[PDB]
Amino acid sequence: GYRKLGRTSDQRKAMLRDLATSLIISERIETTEARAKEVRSVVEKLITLGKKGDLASRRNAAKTLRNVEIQTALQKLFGEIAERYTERQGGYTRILKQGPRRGDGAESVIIELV
Amino acid sequence: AVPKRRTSKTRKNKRRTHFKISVPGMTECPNCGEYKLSHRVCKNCGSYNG
RNA sequence: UUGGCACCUCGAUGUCGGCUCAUCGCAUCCUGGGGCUGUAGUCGGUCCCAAGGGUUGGGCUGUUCGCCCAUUAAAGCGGUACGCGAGCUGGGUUCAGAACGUCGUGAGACAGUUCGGUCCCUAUCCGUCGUGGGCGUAGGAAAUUUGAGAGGAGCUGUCCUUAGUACGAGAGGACCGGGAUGGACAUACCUCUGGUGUACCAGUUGUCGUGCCAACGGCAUAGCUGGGUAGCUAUGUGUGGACGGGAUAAGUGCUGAAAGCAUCUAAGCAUGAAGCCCCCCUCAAGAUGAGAUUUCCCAACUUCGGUUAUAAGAUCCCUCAAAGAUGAUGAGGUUAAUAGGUUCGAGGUGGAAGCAUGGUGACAUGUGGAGCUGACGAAUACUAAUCGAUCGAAGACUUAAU
RNA sequence: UCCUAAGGUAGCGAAAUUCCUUGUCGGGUAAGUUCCGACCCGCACGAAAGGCGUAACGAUUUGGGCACUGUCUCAACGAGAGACUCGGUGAAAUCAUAGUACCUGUGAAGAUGCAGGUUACCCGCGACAGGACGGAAAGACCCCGUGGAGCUUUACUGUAGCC
RNA sequence: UGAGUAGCGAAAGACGGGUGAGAAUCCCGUCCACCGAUUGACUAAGGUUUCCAGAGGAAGGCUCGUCCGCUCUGGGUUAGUCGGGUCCUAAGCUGAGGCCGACAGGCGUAGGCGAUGGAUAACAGGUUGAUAUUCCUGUACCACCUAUAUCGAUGGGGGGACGCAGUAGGAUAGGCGAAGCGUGCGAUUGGAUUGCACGUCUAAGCAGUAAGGAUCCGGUACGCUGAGCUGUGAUGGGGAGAAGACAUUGUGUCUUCGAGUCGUUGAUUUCACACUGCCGAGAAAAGCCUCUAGGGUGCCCGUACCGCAAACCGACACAGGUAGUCAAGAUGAGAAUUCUAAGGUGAGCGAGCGAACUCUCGUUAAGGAACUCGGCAAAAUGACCCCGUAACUUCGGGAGAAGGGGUGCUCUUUAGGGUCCCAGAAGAGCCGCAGUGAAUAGGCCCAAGCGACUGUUUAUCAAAAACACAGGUCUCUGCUAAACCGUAAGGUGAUGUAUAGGGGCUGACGCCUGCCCAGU
RNA sequence: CUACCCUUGGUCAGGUUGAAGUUCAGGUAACACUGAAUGGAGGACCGAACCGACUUACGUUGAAAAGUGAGCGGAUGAACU
RNA sequence: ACCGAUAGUGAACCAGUACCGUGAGGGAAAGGUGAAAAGCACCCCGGAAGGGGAGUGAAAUAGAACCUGAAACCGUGUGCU
RNA sequence: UAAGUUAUUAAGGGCGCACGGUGGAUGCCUUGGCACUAGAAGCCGAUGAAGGACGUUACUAACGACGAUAUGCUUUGGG
Repeated sequence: GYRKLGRTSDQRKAMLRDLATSLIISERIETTEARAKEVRSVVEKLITLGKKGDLASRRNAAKTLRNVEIQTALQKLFGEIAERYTERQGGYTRILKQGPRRGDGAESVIIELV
Repeated sequence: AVPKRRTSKTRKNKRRTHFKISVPGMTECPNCGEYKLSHRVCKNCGSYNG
């Protein structure tokens, strides 16, 4: 593991695939701080696959995204999201703290693609 | 187990000595003019500019 | 211990024995120090000092007791509501059922036996194990320390040599020394041997999906199985209980009288234990008796006679781990490497996708120890630790000295 | 020889019965108060509240083996829920007033509160369970009450019914 | 007070866009996840307005709430054929006269009430926010009424009319794979003989059909009824994968128009108490038939909704209980196991951190029960096909004894079977640590005690060596039987008759059952 | 609710064993004995629904005034409803 | 020389009723503005609730959670410690 | 430099007072009860009782009154 999130290993991996797909689709999403610190390390490793651009990279990236339409989320990668960071190395996202939320007092952040 | 004996309102008021909350730890945003939480965005009309 | 009384408790004090976890006494089992011996030596007996540490694993039984097997330096005896059920078990016994022997005409009882059978609790206050915050320690701070006191440890074997010597007709066989390697116990650690390793690698069964072949994904305990990095660990790897100083117990004495002699004692002077106080390891100035050393900061406004904020410094807030319930304590905050990513390695797995060739086909071979990779080492600001705000001194009075 | 109604037979026997008792002997075990086979010394077996034996059956009781194992030598790691921190909501049993220490005593004879000493700056949080004769239940045990109630009998007095 | 302490009731959610004073919690959407012999569909009890639309947010909801099974305001249940009455009667209750009885009243005949059973005329499709064999469209059926030889009972007879178990068969529903239509022909290497998805349609009315059987009346003697299924039409009708045309995302939607429906393979748990067998010998009354004596009309109750559940019984939006019908694909014995379809669902507190301790789960060096009352608990065996298999025995068994071997895929040859489907031999080869590669499904043996066996019991500490048991034995009982309830009438015994009934003991089977009648 | 009884309805995937009897053969004066097919009995065997409650862990201001998880017994009958 | 809303009927209130039980049956608790509703027109904060005014009133700590309004209990400020 | 003495701090607590909240005692009041005295009266019903179900108003949820002539009608006295 890296950090658990109250989910079991299976529910956690599914939630991270969900979050990374949503982030690359919309490009800025409002979530909880502890999950924004975990999607940070899963989306940035997908844009590296998108910057390599092989066929083995499409297939090793297809096993972490979901199959949603927009293009597909795998075609938006390898296209626009990978074309704009062609000289930037690292730091493809940025997290912004918004404050606590009603009902939980859970620090809600916004995460987006820099 | 059960309390052997009633609790005075001296013992109770002593034990609630450290039961409190603290001031939210806030600054003043130099665009909104209003108050905000440090390292968070301006909840008023504004941004972070960090 | 078996009793005797009937003083506390019947608006309720759970009964064995064992497990787990100890603490205390000495009337000492082992180890240490000695006097006497019907003590030749190696072994013994019996008394005196001594509680520092140590004091086994099984068979039978509910067993406490006891007997036996194999060891051991030794397998001590007692107290703590026969320690201990807000810690555990519940075999036994004191529930209801039902059967045997015996007693009763009987319902039923035991001088007994046999099969079975719901053991409750979110700890207030004292007590104990850890951790913080307030104030104090006559200015405010950063580090380094003394140690009054307190805790820990304290065990022992077996071989080789001095020496087959001393002793004894022989059989046998040493003290006092000197070396070596163990048992149990404690503590630190993860290079090695192993364990785990649910965000590492791969192989493979059923079924559903990405439109189809190839390639992948979900679910079936992590579907299962063969390995496995960092971290946490023992059975693994290191170390320890060494050497010594002072005063003594029992004992042994030297000079010496009371008592012309004798006599360790009355004066004086020695020697003598695993035990006592040091030496060894940890804590410790709330040690209100509040210690010490080095360093840093030290003007403006008042008549307040005092105030102010700011200085040295520290927090709020944020990125974290060598740390951790939380905090606290440590590494950092742009005058930057703290984390994430990204590039490069270590270790792990075991030779990928795609294509090409050889096969009817399952498959095999080549490029390429390839390609994937959580925690481990290095570097780079790309992203995020922005802006900013709070707390924090002007040093009282006597006396001696200069 | 004494007695009575006649005085235990076949089978079994230290037994679901045997006190003395872990009876004595053998087997299994390195070691077997349990177990199996014997003996008979039957406190206190016994022929339809049957004696003796039996293939199959049993969530029955009991002894011994092989395999497999954290049961254990002796513990170690990992996953999730609670516990722990933060936001919402929020009880209970209990309670004479409490600023609620330890030792040696003392006392209705086992003291947090008394005597004499020793120790202890004020306020919290996680955790343990020795004590408050901890909490629940006006002791089921024992005894008592000219208490109750169920059952028995050749206890007393009656009755349904039958002759 | 305990104390902001215990708890917040089994479980997967994530983001986007709205609305709003306020959103983890409400609405819409995409991805993911769960059940699928059930969390899906339909109904009997039972609740009794909880169902729908428009508004609301004081209290209820274990948090929130802009939401609701909650508050307010308006609505929603349609029958000649469905279930009940105007038809029948079990068990039982009631009972004119009647019998018995201090009273009250108990029992009982004719008669009556009474289902869980018997009889009894309707089916497809469409429609709304809320009904649906009920309304509407189409096509039917039954009873009675009016127009343009028959009736035969309150009576006789037949039928109605029945148990349990076993296979063999006919047909069908449903299931699947090709062809025939209607849309698609692309992601990332590849292909285009490629990927999906649909196939019909009722009752009634006509044909023919496996199979199977001497009161005119009944009884005595001396080609007939019925019968699943198929088929022509009903049906130029209806429906539908979808296709082309119209205005405000015409989101969407009204609207007319027009399309395929074919043959085959296995096969019900549905369709006959039919046929065969057996002992335990398997309702009654009416409808119905039978013989004699003689162009209209069509009523009352229920109907909404939940119904394995947040709406019923449990005080609760409570892990429990609750009768019946339906029953998909891969795999298979299968209504088992794992994954899914139709359809539903994400469970009314979360976010962190990843301490001790408790609970549930996985692994473990060397040994192996040493633990302990006690191998408790867990692990081990487990599927199918082959060999093989002991003492004992009541000759059935023990026995799945015990103990061993095999199991994947590919390709070759190769007698089967059903009518595309099912079952095999052998040989050659490939791979890995592993071949019922997951889920699931016996540990076994050697001796003793008890009870013969299956069965039953202290609803909530006992499930057994206890109760029952088939069999044994004794005994009362000659029929208004004894015995039992009432202690009367009236009943059970029993519509039975000693090979029968009540009571006591013992408890399959085998060998046996000693002596004593003092005494009660 | 619970215990017996009465009446009248309902449910019990599957798979496996193979009693009586019958029938062919053979053997006898015969009965009647051995073999092979056929048949499909049973408080029969394995095992889901269904009905139970043997062992253990959990819980014990329980989810609940008797439950849950994992295993366990019967499952054509003296069944269950 | 009876009670005066814990009293007096169980019931001064729309009580033998909420309810609770299968049933027979059991059984509460709830009084008071003012002399007259004259029961707060209007302005302001708020989504509403609720206030603060200004008016009615002799009185609004008389505003329908309505006479008086106490004790336990819960708070805010402060004098000495 | 040295020796000695002494004080402010109050995180929070104790006491005294001032002002609020809660809750509904007490005081005073009574729509209604209790116990009795003197005088009527001491039965209703098959001509259908006591007791109830369902309805009735312009609305009507409920209580009183009433009954398809229904929130009531005629007639003879009071007012």
